[PDB]
Amino acid sequence: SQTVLQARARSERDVRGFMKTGLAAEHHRVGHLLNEFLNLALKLDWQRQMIRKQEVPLPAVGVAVTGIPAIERLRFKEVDDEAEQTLDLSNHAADLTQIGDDFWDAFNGLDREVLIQQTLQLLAKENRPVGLAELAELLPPAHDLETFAVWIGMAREAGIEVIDSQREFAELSDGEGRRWRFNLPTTGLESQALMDIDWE
Amino acid sequence: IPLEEAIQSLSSILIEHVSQEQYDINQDNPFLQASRELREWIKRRLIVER
Amino acid sequence: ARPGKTVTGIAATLEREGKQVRLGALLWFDSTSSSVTDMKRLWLFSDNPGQTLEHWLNVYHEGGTRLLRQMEKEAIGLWTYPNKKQYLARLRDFFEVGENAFTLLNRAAGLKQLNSIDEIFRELVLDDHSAFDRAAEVANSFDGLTEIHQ
Amino acid sequence: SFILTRIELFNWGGFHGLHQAAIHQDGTAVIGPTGSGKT
Amino acid sequence: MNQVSGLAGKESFILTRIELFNWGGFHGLHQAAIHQDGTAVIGPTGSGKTTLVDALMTLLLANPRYNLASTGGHESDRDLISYVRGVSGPSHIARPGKTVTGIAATLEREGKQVRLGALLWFDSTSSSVTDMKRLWLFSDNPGQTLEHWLNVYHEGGTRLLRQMEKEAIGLWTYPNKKQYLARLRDFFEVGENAFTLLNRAAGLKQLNSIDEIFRELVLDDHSAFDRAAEVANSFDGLTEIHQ
Amino acid sequence: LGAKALLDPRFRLEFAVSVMDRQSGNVIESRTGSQGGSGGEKEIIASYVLTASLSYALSPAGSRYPLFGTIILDEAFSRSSHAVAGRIIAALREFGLHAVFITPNKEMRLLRDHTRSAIVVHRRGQNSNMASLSWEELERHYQRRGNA
Amino acid sequence: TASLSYALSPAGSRYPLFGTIILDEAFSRSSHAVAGRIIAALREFGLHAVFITPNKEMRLLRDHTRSAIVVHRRGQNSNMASLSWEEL
Ligand SMILES: Nc1ncnc2c1ncn2[C@@H]1O[C@H](COP(=O)(O)OP(=O)(O)O)[C@@H](O)[C@H]1O
Ligand SMILES: Nc1ncnc2c1ncn2[C@@H]1O[C@H](COP(=O)(O)OP(=O)(O)O)[C@@H](O)[C@H]1O
Repeated sequence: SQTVLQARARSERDVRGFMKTGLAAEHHRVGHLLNEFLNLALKLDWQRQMIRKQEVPLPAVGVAVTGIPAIERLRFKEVDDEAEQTLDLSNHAADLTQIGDDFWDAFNGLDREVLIQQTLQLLAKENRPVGLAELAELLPPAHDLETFAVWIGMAREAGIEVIDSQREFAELSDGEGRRWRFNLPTTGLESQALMDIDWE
Repeated sequence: IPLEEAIQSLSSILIEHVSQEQYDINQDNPFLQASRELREWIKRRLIVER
Repeated sequence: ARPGKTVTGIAATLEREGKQVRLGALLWFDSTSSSVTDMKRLWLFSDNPGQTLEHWLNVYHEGGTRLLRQMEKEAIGLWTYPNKKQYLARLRDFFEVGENAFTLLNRAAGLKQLNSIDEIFRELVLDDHSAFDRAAEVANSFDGLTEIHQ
Repeated sequence: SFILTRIELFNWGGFHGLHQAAIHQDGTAVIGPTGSGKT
Repeated sequence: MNQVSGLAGKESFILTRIELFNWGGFHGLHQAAIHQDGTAVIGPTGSGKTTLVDALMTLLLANPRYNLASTGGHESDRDLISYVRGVSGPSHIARPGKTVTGIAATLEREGKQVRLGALLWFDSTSSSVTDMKRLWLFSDNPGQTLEHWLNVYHEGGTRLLRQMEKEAIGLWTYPNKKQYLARLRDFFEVGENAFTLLNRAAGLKQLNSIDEIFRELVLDDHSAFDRAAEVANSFDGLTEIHQ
Repeated sequence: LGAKALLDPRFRLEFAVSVMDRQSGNVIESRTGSQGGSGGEKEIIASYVLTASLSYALSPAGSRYPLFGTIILDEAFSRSSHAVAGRIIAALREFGLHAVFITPNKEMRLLRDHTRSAIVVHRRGQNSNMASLSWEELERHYQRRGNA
Repeated sequence: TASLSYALSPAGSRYPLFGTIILDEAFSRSSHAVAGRIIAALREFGLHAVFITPNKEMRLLRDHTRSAIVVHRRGQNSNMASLSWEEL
């Protein structure tokens, strides 16, 4: 139904166009002439090709002279553009070693599934609460702080009790031997509360 | 149908009917054939496009 | 890197159960002019595995566009679209999905703004068929009719 | 369903000459330093 | 590297401590100690780290950009009332009735401790900003703590806390936030624009061009649209008279 | 806002998302009105709904399986934790989508956990070179670097 | 970082009177080396820094920091824990 409304609005367009014709004198003369001409136009057989492209006696105004054919305006193709570009289809392969050490270190990130498996196995065999320092001594971490975080993470995930005010320490050497001393919250990792929880 | 999509689908359909040798088969360019047929069917007022 | 005369290439490829599909393109400049319209394009679509961007670039350097479309006509399982709309129509036909599919894919590809859910829908999920221009046209017609009445 | 495993790419972006990707249909990632050509 | 951090403490007050009580998901009492050399905060996503960050910015600015990290310049979903209500995303409200939420931070410059504070409480079940009751505390006294302020509030209303401030040396309190903010700015000899920039940094995120960096992140606009509006209205009066 | 509410269809509606019990109509979740502002849950929710919608659009009518299986994604994983990222990958695979994950050299471990291949890219000034590898070849090259 | 350090320094002070700077989602959209350069720039400006991360870039933070705060949530409740390390 919208399509019909478009036609109705379109027709109202031309109604509005014809409403405003309080022309001045000269405008009025030309309006009479144009309406007469357009009425005369309807009766021509527009669909035919030859009717449309027939000439009319309208005078030439706005005439422009152009294209004065001076031979001296001639210029010619110049072939300095022939600079060639090689088609370098060769394989621009990579160089793995150049990659920064940080890339490999991230490629060495802590694996949570293997860590979970190992911690659960160790705590199952130890069948008692095991603090973070005790776990570090029992299991030398690779990414020391990553394993600390993940261990406190399992502890909180299992609801295992933690007291932060009372402290305890564990020392560990890093990948380049430099030794460190940690300050850690006192707690005991209990295996049974841990195996009962799913991990991903 | 958007006209480009329509003509592509038509050129696909006509290719199926190249097996129907009993009527015109486009030997070299099915896309041209589909475009021509859309033009023709617009000419016969079968399909009006806006 | 390539301010002057150059040739550029792209060719993705996908397969389903051992059948190839290859989306291609070529973009070269005959001079330093870098306006958008100066870019001479030639899209390519082919499932024939032998077709590769390397082969297309080799054919380009050997000849040019005049040779490229000749290559498509002489070749099989290959197509060339000197304009993009036709190329994308073909591609949508092959994958039998509307343009909205690809557009939403691209919108999602870089979704980092990633704001509240209501904005996810209105912005990315749903195609757009707003009605501002049509209301403007309705108002225009009503104003014209009021002009007649006055 | 079709699965994308290739990008033959030439004189595009910061990739001079020819390059090639082999994405894997089994699940893949692509990785490089900030400002390396991922996007 | 981190040795320059101590030099910063000599040059400046560096903040390393937190005391919390019923802020957001952090129910009951919680606290944090922080290393002078720098620190990190971690945990599974959607666990409360940005909640803690917002806890910090609530004490420092009249209005922060809550969870500005998530939005990237867009309006925050949260606010003071939701955090003190323990909203969790729609039971979803941990503190529906008359409740309390305390937050504080501690600093040090040349061994001299300074602690900021904020005691919040709903005396009603409605969650309007008017129902949002508050008291703000600025401390040069190390012995004043969020636990002490919480205890004093448990003893009685704000009058016990203000009386405690009068009894206590090196302590100031303000049931009006802007007075507390003015006190803090006067202590640090810098305008609130620095804290607004700090909050912008708290959720610093994407942008589109170098120009945008300056325009948004760096500068404060003070565009004159109000001036243009009043100019237009006065000129409209002038046009009336001229007509 | 009013103009869009009037003349734009979708703004006439508020979109809401919920989490449903597989076995029953039971529901406890709602992302609408108050987003909750979760820094990780909103990301997973948005990525999940976007993946589902994108799959539906990608699948020719009738078929539940997308015809163009490939999708592109980004540091939404970086905003996501390990577990929620794994949920994202599982959901993406389950909707029939093969995917490509881009990241600027981080969160390697879960990618290795739930993806088979990788591609590396270089920056050597104003140039970039890239090679395709399997995780195991990259691991062996890491071992070679670790030895020396 | 430059603007914040300059603003936080009272008139004529080459160093701030408030050196703490917070960074939620510290480096969610950056590489390891870029984040290292960011921390180096912070060192140039002499600012105490706080970084937040959902378990990314632990290598960098471990190399560049000396303490951590643990965040965990069981249901609607969340709790924290304190951790630290030093070089011997
Ligand atoms: N407008 C540009 N700005 C910066 N680099 C650009 C630009 N255009 C092309 N480059 C080139 O292409 C690469 C685009 O940056 P890219 O590394 O892909 O982003 P991202 O770090 O998100 O992956 C750049 O490494 C650079 O070589
Ligand atoms: N004040 C709050 N308002 C709304 N939702 C909250 C609020 N506090 C906690 N939540 C919920 O509890 C979790 C808080 O974690 P949060 O730190 O805000 O996310 P992230 O760690 O990604 O920044 C979220 O999963 C959120 O859903």
